[PDB]
Amino acid sequence: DDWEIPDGQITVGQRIGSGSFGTVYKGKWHGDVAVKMLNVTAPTPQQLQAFKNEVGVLRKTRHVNILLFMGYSTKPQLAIVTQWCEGSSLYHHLHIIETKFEMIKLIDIARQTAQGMDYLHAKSIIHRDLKSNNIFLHEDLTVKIGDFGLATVKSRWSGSHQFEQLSGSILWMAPEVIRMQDKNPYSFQSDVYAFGIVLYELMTGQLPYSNINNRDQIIFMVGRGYLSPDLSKVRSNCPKAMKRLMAECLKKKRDERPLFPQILASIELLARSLP
Amino acid sequence: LELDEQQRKRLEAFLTQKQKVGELKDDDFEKISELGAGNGGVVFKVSHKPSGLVMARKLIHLEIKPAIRNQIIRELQVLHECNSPYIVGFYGAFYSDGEISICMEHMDGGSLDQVLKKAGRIPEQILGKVSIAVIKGLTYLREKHKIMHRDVKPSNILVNSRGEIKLCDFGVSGQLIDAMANAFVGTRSYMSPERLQGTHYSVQSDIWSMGLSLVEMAVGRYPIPPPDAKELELMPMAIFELLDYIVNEPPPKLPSGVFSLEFQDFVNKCLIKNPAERADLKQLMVHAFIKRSDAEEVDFAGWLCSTIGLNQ
Ligand SMILES: CNS(=O)(=O)Nc1nccc(Cc2c(C)c3ccc(Oc4ncccc4F)cc3oc2=O)c1F
Ligand SMILES: Nc1ncnc2c1ncn2[C@@H]1O[C@H](COP(=O)(O)OP(=O)(O)NP(=O)(O)O)[C@@H](O)[C@H]1O
Ligand SMILES: Nc1ncnc2c1ncn2[C@@H]1O[C@H](COP(=O)(O)OP(=O)(O)NP(=O)(O)O)[C@@H](O)[C@H]1O
Ligand SMILES: [Mg+2]
Ligand SMILES: [Mg+2]
Repeated sequence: DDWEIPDGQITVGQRIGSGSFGTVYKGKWHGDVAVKMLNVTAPTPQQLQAFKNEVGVLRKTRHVNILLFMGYSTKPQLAIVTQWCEGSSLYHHLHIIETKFEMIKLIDIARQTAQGMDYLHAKSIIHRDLKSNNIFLHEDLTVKIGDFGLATVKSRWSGSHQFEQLSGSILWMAPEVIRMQDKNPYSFQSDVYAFGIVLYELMTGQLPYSNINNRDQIIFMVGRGYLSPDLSKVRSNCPKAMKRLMAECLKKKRDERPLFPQILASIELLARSLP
Repeated sequence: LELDEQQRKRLEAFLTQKQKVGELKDDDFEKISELGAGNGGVVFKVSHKPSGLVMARKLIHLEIKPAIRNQIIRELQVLHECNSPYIVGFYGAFYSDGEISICMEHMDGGSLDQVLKKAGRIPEQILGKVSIAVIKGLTYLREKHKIMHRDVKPSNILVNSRGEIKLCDFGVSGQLIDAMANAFVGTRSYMSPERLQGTHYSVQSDIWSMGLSLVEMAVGRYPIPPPDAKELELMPMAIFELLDYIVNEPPPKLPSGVFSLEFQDFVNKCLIKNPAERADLKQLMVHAFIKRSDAEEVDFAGWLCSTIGLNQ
């Protein structure tokens, strides 16, 4: 079928690891690829068709800050094929390797991430799972965003109506996403909140809620509005405008967060005025 | 400690088994079978070829600073000092190929989560012995190590054919707790309402977690929210709404008439939403239900072997 990949054309290789909605292996498909074996093995007919439509939308996307989405297989089981990315993720750099980036480079990473998100939003694509795990530094220079979209396979169905559930990490989830009370919680603004958490990572070197060691406490308090990232952890060399943009993207109320054209303009603006 | 002759014999035997175990290596382990998996780890039945011993090997993959991982491995070694008939035996902990390995006594009965699924519901008379063992293990942890379990639930109460009921996966390592909390998302929760909101009131938090579990194991169903009307006659909510219900709505309780009154009062004393009004270990250890269950002669081992399909 359209942008479907047949059974035995992919060399599935070494196991890389598991995340919120699949298990990643290194593979071959006219070159190196990432093969994500999805956690939805048997999908309903309506779900599989919606997944095909989503793959059609994702296959049209091309941007220097966006990992290429290459296709899907259906046998041996349902999977995703994407651009393989040499080099570590932003999470590996900030929170494992502890790479010492200079503020110029941190701002450049923020700017490129905002570029990619701006493109994704202009094409009307909600990322849903933005985080430093899904931001890669290719050749250490280019920023590449991955694991965007794919709503139809991030949840599991019973007919045509789809269930809706939280997955993976809670740190990047906006309060409305935590709560699930609003009709459609995922929006451009949820991605904006996740981007604000990414900015927090870049400007503090830390994950938010570092003092809190209870997952469910974070879920409850963040969803209720009782808890927000402690912006006083921001480093001294962080530009004031970046701190204020971070706080703007992190607003408890969805409607108050800016969209990504404005965010990108702010980041570029402030990238000029610099030591 | 306060052990009878059988318990003291079994612990002395365990330590002498541990003597055959030296430096733990990835190469010295032969994988036998899978035991289960959860939010963070996967557990295997393995053979330690040097000593011939059979163990349960938990593997946790944490993407964390090497310093944090080393501190976790260091803090985990305190488990060598945590010897009790109500605590799962610990053989060793090490790091290899990007994953932390915790090696434990294999409990052939599994967790009370598995046993619950194989049983439908667990009888009150069994849950009494379970309550005794859990209270006594929490007490050992608090009185010998000043440790509160921090994760009481059916999955972390282990059982075996020899009758024993032991606690597992308790918070001996703060760095490990902190690392686990920055990741995967559950679908239910056994957290006390005060812990969901801030400071935890010593072991009282654990005690609530026990009571909730005792309700789940008694009716065969996680009791948040309680059965509306139709579900109860047979004798999915999103995580945030569950936490909201635990904090803001009344606590769950057993259905009346089908369970004895002492046990109802026991779980209700364990599920008081105010942590200070909530009963502590001192008070629960002498509660009516516990005196009665301590008296009663129950063959837990035979019940378990029948429930899972084993022999003696
Ligand atoms: C949602 N918030 S929470 O605070 O409830 N989470 C947490 N709760 C409780 C604990 C922890 C961390 C922890 C873990 C996961 C752990 C697992 C196994 C282990 O092996 C043995 N266990 C018992 C007996 C013998 C053993 F060898 C020791 C462990 O020690 C640990 O410290 C948590 F993250
Ligand atoms: N395109 C890729 N190239 C190389 N490694 C990748 C790629 N995509 C994912 N990985 C790695 O594969 C592992 C698992 O990724 P994944 O299952 O996507 O979980 P995650 O990225 O941490 N969270 P999520 O993407 O929301 O599920 C991690 O070590 C990633 O860095
Ligand atoms: N020592 C052991 N002997 C036998 N089975 C074990 C042992 N330790 C763990 N298990 C099994 O391993 C399964 C998964 O382990 P675990 O990683 O603790 O997940 P969990 O405790 O069940 N739920 P969670 O705490 O949310 O990850 C449990 O359900 C047990 O049945
Ligand atoms: Mg990913
Ligand atoms: Mg467990």
